[PDB]
Amino acid sequence: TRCLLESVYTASAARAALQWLDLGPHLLHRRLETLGCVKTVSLGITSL
Amino acid sequence: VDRWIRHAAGVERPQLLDTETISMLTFGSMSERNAAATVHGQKAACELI
Amino acid sequence: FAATHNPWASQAGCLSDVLYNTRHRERLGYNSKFYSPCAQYFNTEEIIA
Amino acid sequence: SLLHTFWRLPVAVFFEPHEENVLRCPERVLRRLLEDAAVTM
Amino acid sequence: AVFFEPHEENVLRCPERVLRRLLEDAAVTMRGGGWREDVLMDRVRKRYLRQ
Amino acid sequence: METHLYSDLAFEARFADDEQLPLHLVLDQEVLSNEEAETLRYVYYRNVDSAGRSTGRAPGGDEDDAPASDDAEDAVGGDRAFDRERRTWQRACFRVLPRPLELLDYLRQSGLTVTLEKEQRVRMFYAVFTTLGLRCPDNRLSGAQTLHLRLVWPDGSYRDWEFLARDLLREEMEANARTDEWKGAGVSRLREVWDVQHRVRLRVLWYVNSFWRSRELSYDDHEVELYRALDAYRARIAVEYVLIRAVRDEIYAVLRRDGGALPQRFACHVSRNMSWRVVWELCRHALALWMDWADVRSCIIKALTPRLSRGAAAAAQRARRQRERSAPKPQELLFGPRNEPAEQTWYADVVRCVRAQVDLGVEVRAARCPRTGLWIVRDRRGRLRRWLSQPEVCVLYVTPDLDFYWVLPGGFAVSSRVTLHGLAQRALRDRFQNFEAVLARGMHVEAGRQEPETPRVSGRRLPF
Amino acid sequence: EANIFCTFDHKLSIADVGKLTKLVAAVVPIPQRLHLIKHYQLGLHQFVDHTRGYVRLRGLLRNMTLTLMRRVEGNQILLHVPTHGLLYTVLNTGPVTWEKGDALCVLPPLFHGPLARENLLTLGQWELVLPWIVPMPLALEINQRLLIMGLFSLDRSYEEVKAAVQQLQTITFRDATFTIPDPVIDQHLLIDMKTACLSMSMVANLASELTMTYVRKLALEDSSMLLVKCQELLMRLDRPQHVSPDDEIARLSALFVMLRQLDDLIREQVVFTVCDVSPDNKSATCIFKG
Repeated sequence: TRCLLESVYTASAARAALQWLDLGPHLLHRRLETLGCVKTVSLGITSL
Repeated sequence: VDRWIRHAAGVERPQLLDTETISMLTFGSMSERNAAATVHGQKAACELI
Repeated sequence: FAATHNPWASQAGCLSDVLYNTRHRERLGYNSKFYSPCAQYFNTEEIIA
Repeated sequence: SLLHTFWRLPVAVFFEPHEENVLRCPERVLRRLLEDAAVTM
Repeated sequence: AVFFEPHEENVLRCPERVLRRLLEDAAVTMRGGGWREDVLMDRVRKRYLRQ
Repeated sequence: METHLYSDLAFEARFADDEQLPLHLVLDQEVLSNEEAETLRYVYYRNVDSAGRSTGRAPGGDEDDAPASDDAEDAVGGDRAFDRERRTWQRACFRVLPRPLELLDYLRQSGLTVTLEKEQRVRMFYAVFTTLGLRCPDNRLSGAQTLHLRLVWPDGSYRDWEFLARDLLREEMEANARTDEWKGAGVSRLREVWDVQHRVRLRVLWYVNSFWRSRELSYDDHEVELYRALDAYRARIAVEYVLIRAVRDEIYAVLRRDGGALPQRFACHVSRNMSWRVVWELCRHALALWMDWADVRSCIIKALTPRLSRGAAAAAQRARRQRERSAPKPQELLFGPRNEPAEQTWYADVVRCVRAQVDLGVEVRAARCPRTGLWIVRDRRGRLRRWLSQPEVCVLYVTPDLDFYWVLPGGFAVSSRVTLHGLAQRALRDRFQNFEAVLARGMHVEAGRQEPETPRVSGRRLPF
Repeated sequence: EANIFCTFDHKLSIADVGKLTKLVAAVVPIPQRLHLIKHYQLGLHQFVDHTRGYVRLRGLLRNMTLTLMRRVEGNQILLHVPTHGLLYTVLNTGPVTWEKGDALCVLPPLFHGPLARENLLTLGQWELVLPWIVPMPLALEINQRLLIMGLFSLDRSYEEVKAAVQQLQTITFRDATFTIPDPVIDQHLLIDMKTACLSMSMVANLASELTMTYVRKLALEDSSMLLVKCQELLMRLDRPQHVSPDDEIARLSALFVMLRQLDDLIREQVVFTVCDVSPDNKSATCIFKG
């Protein structure tokens, strides 16, 4: 599933997030805050 | 030779950019600011050899 | 009915194809915000589709 | 003869087939093996 | 019970250096003879001497 | 009968270029087992002269000197010498009759007419038919010429039987439609012949209607030519054992180089109150016992066998080229494709001093365990074999490269290399070069797929 | 007799019987000409096996009888086995180009190249894979290339045969591309190689002393393109005394029966001859049996 769901995360912003998850001198959790769950998407180019 | 070619080209140094803002700049970022005045409009050019 | 009237700017792997086809521009690192007007003429992995 | 360790304090184990234990031959079996290696040639 | 853990830095020092001297003296008496080529060679040469 | 006559006419056909005279042979249960005879794929055989080089390579000299060069990228000489060694052997004809039989009875059931000097009741468990052509360079023939046999099973294994041509032509030259005349004339005598090592005998046939009988070759067996042919056979055998000599002097060098304080490179729990004078003494007593039991079937020979392959040298260059590169640039990781050493197959020499039973060829899959894990040695089934706990063992580990570990009980190890620079190259190939698969019946055309069942021309079924 | 019925095990939803009515005047191989068969002996999936061989499939497909598909009724499908010389309509599914006046025969489904894998009738553990209906030039080319690729691959290491196969496995015919999945050495393949070697050597014995040296005489006289192309390989190989013409007649008659026996190893029986084709190439009328 790691090679599977990476093959759908191919765009630039996804791998940019993957880079920013490992390009810190800190650890992960102090840079992470939770927001909740999505219930409706609008299919834009910047999707609402 | 990079310092000399920046002096001869007019564009200054890359200002020792942050190692995280390179990912910003490859993600996409507007860098070059406006001029002081424009009596014509926006500029446009490109080059081919 | 010649072969190519600009052999420095047409082959897969020339100067202009490595400068303006967006795949190699991503392979070198570039501002995506900068509009390059030759990108519409060298995007050969998009007009091929 | 005695080893030079890194940790000052030894620990315990649980006898898995995964943790690589040292030999259990307390005092008689090693004397048996040295007598063996003496009389083998 | 009582077991140390496998680090990298933990070593085994020399066994009062006389047993390593015995390894060297075993090497110098191993050097003369014991090739294991010559037993096969005189076997086949006595075979072709007997035929 | 089926291969003898055909390859006789075929060597009559091809006699003009390479003057190969046929040797019509049959084997038995002394040569190989019944299971090995049921699935024998094809046979290779090699003509090698009294000087001892080859019949495939160059007459004077070769690009196969400059002894070993101790490299990884070429690692023998590259694959041109592998092409040479493929061109040495020839693929002779081959036929198996896997059913118990009497041989003279079987030639009586065929059209062949048998007459020997005295009736020798030969009875064996099966039959495999093979013909060999030894190449006389001129019309004349040298007595100290020697042969080679290779028996190939589809797993990739091989067995080498070698012997001189002196015992093949000892009594024979001293006494000395075509398919219809061949049966009417038939055989003159049957002769068994051992090899050079007396480990296996095999029987040869002699037909009077062969074209060998009318060639009128000359036969001479000079003693100084026999003296050098055993010397060439000496170096051919010695390629396996002086390599074991090269391992042992490396240990004695590095231990004098270190000074007796050897480190740990393997994960073992230890115990400080256990004595270590007893452990050092069992190092010396068992190390010589490994040399007493050295054999070609060993770990250090199995370490070399993937390196002497076809696609080994270019892939070995691809290994360092993947390592010796720059770190991936920030422009690379966002738009380049995804970029690729988890566990490796090691081979092991397990010696045991309590019972003097030493195991030579052992598959070991070893990998770096986490949290500064030095090394841990599992089996093919994740068994974590746990011999190196015990006081009774000592173990030697080799890599697919020439890296080398001699490990004491308690997992304390000696890290060194394998030096083969004293070994020449042309004897390093011909003993154990990894030979390639050649396509036969039931083989897939493309290189490797789900392979079907074996052919197995056996006697439990009918042929059909 | 001719009308045979095949029942099913699963139930029928509307999409499955719709896909069945999409297969009116299709073609499905049946064994034994049984009057009633299950759907497991239907089609080809009972005999398909990857990494088993293309040649054994090409053999045993030709031995099963052929039928057409029409008149679905529910929990049964009617198959009408065709008779000799009668005019039937055939709906192809193998996307090869058809033209009028052209002969047709049946090959097992070589995968197309994108691996479309269009089962076109879905079940759990069984699919109705369809036989290809291929015109005689392409099928004869497939047979000839399979025989050549079988003959060259003997006593060869993997590299040279791989370099020759990656070109030789491809084939075009009216802007198409095909490969051959399971080309393995089989016992039927080896006995056909044996038959080819015996027959071709018998041709080699039955040549007269003028028909062996006719091409040298033309290379002496003329110089044409096919002359040079034949003479190139011919040189890579390297007045009439008595003319009794009846002996040349008998030699050529023996050579004719030997060339027929050689040619039969690749050329099958023609099992369909078209009459007219629809321009969308999805159905055509054919006058032969199965």
